[PDB]
Amino acid sequence: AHSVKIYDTCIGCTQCVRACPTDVLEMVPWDGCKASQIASAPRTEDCVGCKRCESACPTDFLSVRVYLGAETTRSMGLAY
Amino acid sequence: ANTALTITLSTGALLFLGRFVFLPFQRDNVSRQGLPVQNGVTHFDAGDSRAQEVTSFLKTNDPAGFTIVDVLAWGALGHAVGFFILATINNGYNPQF
Amino acid sequence: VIGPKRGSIVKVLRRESYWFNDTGKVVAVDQAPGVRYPVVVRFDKVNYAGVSTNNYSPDELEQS
Amino acid sequence: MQDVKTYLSTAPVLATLWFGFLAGLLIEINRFFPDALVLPL
Amino acid sequence: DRPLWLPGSEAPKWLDGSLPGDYGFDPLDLAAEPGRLNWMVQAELVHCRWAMLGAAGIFIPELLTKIGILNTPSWYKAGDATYFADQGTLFIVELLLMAWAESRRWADIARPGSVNTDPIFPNNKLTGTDVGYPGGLWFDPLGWGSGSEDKLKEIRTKEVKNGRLAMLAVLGAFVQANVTHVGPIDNLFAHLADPYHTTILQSLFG
Amino acid sequence: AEWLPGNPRPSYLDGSAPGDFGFDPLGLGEVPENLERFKESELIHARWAMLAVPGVLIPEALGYGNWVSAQKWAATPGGQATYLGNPVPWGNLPVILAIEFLAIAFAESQRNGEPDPEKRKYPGGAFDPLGFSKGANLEELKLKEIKNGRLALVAFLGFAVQAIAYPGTGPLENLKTHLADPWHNTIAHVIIP
Amino acid sequence: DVAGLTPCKESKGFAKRQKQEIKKLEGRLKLYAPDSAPALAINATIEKTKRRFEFYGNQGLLCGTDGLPHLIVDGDQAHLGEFVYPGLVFLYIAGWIGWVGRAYLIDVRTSKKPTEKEIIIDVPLALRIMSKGLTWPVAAIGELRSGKLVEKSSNITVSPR
Ligand code: CLA
Ligand code: CLA
Ligand code: CLA
Ligand SMILES: CC(/C=C/C=C(C)/C=C/[C@@]12O[C@]1(C)C[C@@H](O)CC2(C)C)=C\C=C\C=C(C)\C=C\C=C(C)\C=C\[C@@]12O[C@]1(C)C[C@@H](O)CC2(C)C
Ligand SMILES: CC1=C(/C=C/C(C)=C/C=C/C(C)=C/C=C/C=C(C)/C=C/C=C(C)/C=C/C2=C(C)CCCC2(C)C)C(C)(C)CCC1
Ligand code: SF4
Ligand code: SF4
Repeated sequence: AHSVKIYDTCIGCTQCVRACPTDVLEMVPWDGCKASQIASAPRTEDCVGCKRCESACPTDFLSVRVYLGAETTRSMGLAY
Repeated sequence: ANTALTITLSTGALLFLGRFVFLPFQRDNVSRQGLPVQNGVTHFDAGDSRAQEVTSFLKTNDPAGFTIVDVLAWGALGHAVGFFILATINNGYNPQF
Repeated sequence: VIGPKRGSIVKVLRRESYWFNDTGKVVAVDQAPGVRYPVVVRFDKVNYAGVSTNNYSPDELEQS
Repeated sequence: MQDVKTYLSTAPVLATLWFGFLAGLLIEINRFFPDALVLPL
Repeated sequence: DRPLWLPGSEAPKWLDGSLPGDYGFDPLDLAAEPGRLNWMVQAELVHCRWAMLGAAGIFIPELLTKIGILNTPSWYKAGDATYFADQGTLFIVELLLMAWAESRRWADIARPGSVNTDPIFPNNKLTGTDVGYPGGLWFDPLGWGSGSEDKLKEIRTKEVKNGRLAMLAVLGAFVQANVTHVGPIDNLFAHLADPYHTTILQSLFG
Repeated sequence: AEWLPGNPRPSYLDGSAPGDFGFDPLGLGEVPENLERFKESELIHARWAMLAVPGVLIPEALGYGNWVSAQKWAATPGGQATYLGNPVPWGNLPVILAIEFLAIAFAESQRNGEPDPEKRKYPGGAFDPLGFSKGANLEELKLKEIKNGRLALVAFLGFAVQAIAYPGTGPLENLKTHLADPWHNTIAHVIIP
Repeated sequence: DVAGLTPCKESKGFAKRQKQEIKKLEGRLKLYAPDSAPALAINATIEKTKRRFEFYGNQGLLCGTDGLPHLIVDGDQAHLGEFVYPGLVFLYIAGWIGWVGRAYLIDVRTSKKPTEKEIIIDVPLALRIMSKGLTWPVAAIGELRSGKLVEKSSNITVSPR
């Protein structure tokens, strides 16, 4: 499906996980920020490409990036 | 206008210019520029079998290194100059400045 | 210490930042070994998302 | 009067006043100096 | 404190008052930027000098002509007159000579104390203490300036004030000769004869 | 200094070079090798103008016409160029120009092929048959050379601009006209008519 | 004559247009009583047209084929009043406006809440800024020469390359 990437600029605010409508992102332990956590995308095959996770990231430029592509059945959001 | 005399004089003059006064300058410039290079290396070094310099045709015994290709080039320039001269003399156009 | 002093005026060298070649005020610097972007910078003007603060490493901030 | 003066100093009210004054000035100038294509000097 | 152009007003910070002719008049802040005031002082000095010369050459000759002695053509019609030389050639010689003079003045302004010596004859030294007043045998033969007393002021104030008056007078002559098409002295006598029907209103609108 | 008293000199123009008066308002000589090339070109241009001025004044003074009309024979078909009145039998259009091209190409090529910049400007040797380099007055002689050279350069530019200004007239005739009416016939006739 | 244009004083098309407009106005006038207000308005129209055409003729305007004044904007001394003189007046006014606006922005960047000063204009500050536009070209040249007019490229936000 689409490709979702997380960068070291993340601050572990979890706001991208809460905005995801298909449960693609999750928070994992990390040691590069004060929050001691970082976002991750273990199940991007369920990603639809809404980039709501991108709109919720507060860093200057996005620590979470969605690149789109493939456009499989789950990606197109088809119920038929 | 004498065609033979004009052509011969122009060709000889430009061959002399290319052989004596301009040969070192042309040699220096071809040495500085060198063979055209494709990307870092020459076209032949990149795998172009048809871009190899023709050494057999470029062999010469003239002590100054004057090659038959140089002869052709300077002779073509001389013939062009001679025919320009002949056409302008046998023109009939007088601007009368 | 890690980076600039608190309250100092720093200029951003991050090319991808909305505030490249812009001046901000340092709010806090974290001394925890392992933090990659510890310097907190406040800016007078917001970015497109509406955020006026960010985190930078000391190597991409210069003193005025 | 502080609040009234602040409101009158807002962008739209001041724009209305300034542009109305400019329009009146131009209209009166055209009343007394109409239909001129060349600046006479 | 010295009198100001507007009573009750505060003089600009960059008009310290020690400068001759100072009255606090800078409402448009044309000399606020440091280092720009000296250039303006030089410009005003030269404008004053040229305007005083112009007024003495416009009013005195026409006044004498009106009296009767030393009859000369009007100043605005003086250009279209026959001379021993062509007007254009005279203009070019004028431009070249003034180019020399004003280039020396420019070199003095850009760096004080550099062009006070004669080029051809090194012995001569036309030395002046302050920029704008080139003391020496030329421009000051009587010795009435050149630091006779510390803090000259008063005489410098006299010259700046008379020059300001001369500038306004010359501009007035220009404008009211463009309007009335009449000599300044004749305009003065017309005003002195019928002051209430020959004025600015009755020349542009009547 | 020099060209403008009191003016700070540019760093690249210290003043040791002949004619170095520090005149460079546009900063063309900032690059050192470009400055050396400019020195060489200035010297060549100045020498050509020096040699050109007598070839413009003498023929007009002797009654053989001005320099602008010196090529006027070539414009007409069958010009039959002349020298001191005597016609030149080999002065047809398609031989003198070729001779010029070949000979000047030879001299230009020999000059171009010398490495040392000092000898590129002042070769000497076979070019000094009368010495004038054994004495200690060599540097001031270079200064005199560049001074007469710039003077002649401006003189030839005046020749050209006056040729455009008054076509069909020679510089010496222009001098006569100035001597006739110095206060009516000047540059003002061209720039402000 | 400056592109084969005759002066409008001796332009036959210009006079023809004069006559046609006056005739049309008089035809519109014939259907009203002389003392009526519409008649006065139409007569004022006729006087306005007459003075307009006389003014156009008196300034040496160039009429082409038929009667239509054409403007020369090449810098000719005989036509400076068409583009160069009003052009300079425009440049003075436009530069006034821009310069005073820039001055106001400068003077409100040092305030504690500049945005409130932009949406709510400080009328006294704005007016004493506007008063400074009389000599705007001198201030512009001074700032340009001093270096306070143009910001250095090192302090301006740019996008990645
Ligand atoms: C950019 C395009 C453009 C241009 C160049 C013009 C230009 C002109 N139009 Mg046109 N017009 C336009 C667009 C344009 N218009 C549009 C879009 C419309 C549709 C709304 C019209 C509708 C229209 C009509 C209906 C009329 C014009 C008229 C005019 C003329 C004079 C208007 C006027 O007020 O002058 C009068 C002069 C002034 C107001 C002078 C400016 C005064 C200020 C305050 C400066 C004060 C002096 C200053 C401080 C000192 C300067 C130095 C000093 C020495 C002078 C002028 C030729 C009128 C005209 O006469 O036609 C020929 C006319 O009747 N236009
Ligand atoms: C072009 C001539 C000129 C120049 C360069 C100066 C320059 C200066 N004057 Mg002087 N001044 C002049 C003319 C001039 N003045 C005239 C004619 C008057 C009589 C009204 C005065 C009266 C005066 C006083 C009373 C004082 C000064 C002061 C100053 C200094 C303040 C900085 C400043 O704003 O000046 C810069 C000025 C300019 C660059 C000229 C701007 C010209 C504008 C753009 C147009 C002029 C307006 C209009 C078109 C013409 C007048 C219209 C008429 C109806 C009056 C500076 C050294 C003050 C100072 O420090 O004392 C030494 C001071 O107290 N001046
Ligand atoms: C007056 C101008 C002038 C001056 C001062 C110099 C000075 C110098 N030159 Mg330069 N030169 C000039 C003009 C000048 N030259 C011109 C016009 C040419 C082109 C032909 C050259 C070409 C040239 C070369 C190629 C070389 C020099 C060299 C030298 C140096 C040694 C020779 C010497 O002392 O000259 C003394 C000069 C004079 C005493 C001038 C006398 C004038 C004579 C008599 C001719 C005038 C006759 C007539 C009026 C014009 C007709 C032209 C004629 C040839 C037909 C010295 C720095 C050499 C150098 O620096 O190497 C170390 C060198 O290699 N010069
Ligand atoms: C008036 C004048 C300038 C006035 C400027 C003013 C008021 C500026 C005011 C301000 O900037 C300040 C001060 C402070 C700012 O915060 C506010 C303002 C208000 C903006 C200059 C005159 C300047 C006057 C000059 C230069 C006069 C020159 C005269 C000449 C050249 C005469 C030539 C004639 O020669 C005669 C003599 C002989 C004849 O026969 C022939 C000819 C040729 C016609
Ligand atoms: C042996 C020898 C010798 C000699 C030799 C010779 C002399 C050679 C020559 C050679 C030559 C001599 C060559 C030539 C060549 C040429 C060419 C190669 C040409 C070309 C041309 C062209 C191509 C042209 C064209 C044209 C024209 C121009 C006209 C018509 C049209 C046309 C366009 C077609 C000697 C004795 C010294 C000794 C040593 C060795
Ligand atoms: S694009 Fe949408 S679905 Fe995919 S990770 Fe971002 S928020 Fe979740
Ligand atoms: S990617 Fe952005 S929104 Fe998601 S946890 Fe990291 S900083 Fe927060």
